[PDB]
Amino acid sequence: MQIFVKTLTGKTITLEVEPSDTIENVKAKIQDKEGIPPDQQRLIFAGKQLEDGRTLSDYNIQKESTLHLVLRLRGG
Repeated sequence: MQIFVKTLTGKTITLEVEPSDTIENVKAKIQDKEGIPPDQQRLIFAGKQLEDGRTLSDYNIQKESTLHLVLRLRGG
């Protein structure tokens, strides 16, 4: 699905991929396109963070509808 990804800088990004894809797979399309090692980035979703491995579908989301995610910076 077209998962939305908004950054604190407003930089929006759209990734079209089957929710069964892994999480580290997504962070990949980002890390390369932004060149920001996930180390200095932490994702926030509904008050919970995403763990490595496992997929979005495999996690069994409740709404399974439009998934909204927002990337955050490390430190400040």
